[PDB]
Amino acid sequence: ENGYTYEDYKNTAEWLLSHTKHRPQVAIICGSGLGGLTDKLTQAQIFDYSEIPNFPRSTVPGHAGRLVFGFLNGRACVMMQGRFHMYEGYPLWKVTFPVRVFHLLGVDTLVVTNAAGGLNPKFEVGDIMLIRDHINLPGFSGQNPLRGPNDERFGDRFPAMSDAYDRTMRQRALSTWKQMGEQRELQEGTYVMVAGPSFETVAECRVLQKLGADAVGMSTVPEVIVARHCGLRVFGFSLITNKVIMDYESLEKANHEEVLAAGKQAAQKLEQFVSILMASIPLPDKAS
Ligand SMILES: C[n+]1cn([C@@H]2O[C@H](CO)[C@@H](O)[C@H]2O)c2nc(N)nc([S-])c21
Repeated sequence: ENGYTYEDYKNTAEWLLSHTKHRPQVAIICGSGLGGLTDKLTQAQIFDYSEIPNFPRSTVPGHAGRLVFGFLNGRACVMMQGRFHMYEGYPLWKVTFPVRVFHLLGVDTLVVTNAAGGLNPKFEVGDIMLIRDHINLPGFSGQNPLRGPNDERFGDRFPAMSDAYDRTMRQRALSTWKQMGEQRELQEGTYVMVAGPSFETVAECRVLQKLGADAVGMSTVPEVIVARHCGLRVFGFSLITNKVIMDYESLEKANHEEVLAAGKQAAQKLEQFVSILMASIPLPDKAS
C-alpha cells in the first residue's frame, strides 16, 4: 500500500512492458541460494532493480539482486533474483512493491521460494517444504504489507489469507514430486515469518515450535499477502537450509554466511522442481 501511489505501480508496470517484449504469467521470487533458477530461463532479459522506475534498489546484496524476464518450462516468467527483506530496512510496502508490479504486468501466479530453518524435527536439512500455510508474526503487530489506505484497485480491505497457498498447486506439486520419483516425499508445513536479521535463540525456537511453525524464515509472508490481495495464485516452497536447535545442547551454527544446503545442490533440486511445476501452472488460456 503506502509510500507508492497507484500510478507508481502503473508507471513501473508500463515501463517494464515498454521495455521487455515479454509479458509474464508466472512471477517467481527466488530465496537465498535459489537465485540459480535464473539460468533455466530462455529469452532472458535482465533488468537491475536499480534501473526500473520505482523499484526498491538493493541495500548491499545487490550482488544477488535483479529482475530476470524469460521463459521457464513453457511459461512466460519474471523472476526476481534477490528479494527484498524487512530486516534490510525495507518498509514492507517496498518489500512487496514488486508483487504489486508483477500483477500489473499481467502476472497471475506467484511462486515464492525461500531458505528457512527446520522447526519440525521430521525435517532433514536440504528438505524442500511446500508452503501449506504461514504464521505472519510481524503481521500480528502491524507490520503487514497492506497497512494503510486500501486500493480497491488491487483488491479488498480484508483479504482472506486462510486460502493463500493455492490448494490446487499444492496437490499438483505433491504429485509432481511423486511423478519425478524423488523418494523423499515433498515436505509440507506452516511457515513462520520472523523479522530482524539475527537468528532465533533456543527459547525462541521453542515458541516458534509451539505456535505450530514447521520452518522459520524472514521473508515471503508479506509477498504472499499482497499477492493474494491482488488475486494472484500463490504457492511456494522453502528450502530447509538447516535445523534450528530446540534443546540447549545447541552449539551448532548456520548463518547465511554458511547457507550450505543452499550453498550446495539441495537448492538445485528446488530449482528444477519449480521449473517442472511451470507445466502445472494453469495457463491464462485454460484451453479446455
Ligand atoms: C535457515 N536459516 C536461513 N534463513 C533465511 O536465509 C537467509 C540467510 O540465512 C535469511 O534471509 C533468512 O530468512 C533463516 N531464517 C530464519 N528465521 N531461521 C533460520 S535457522 C534461517
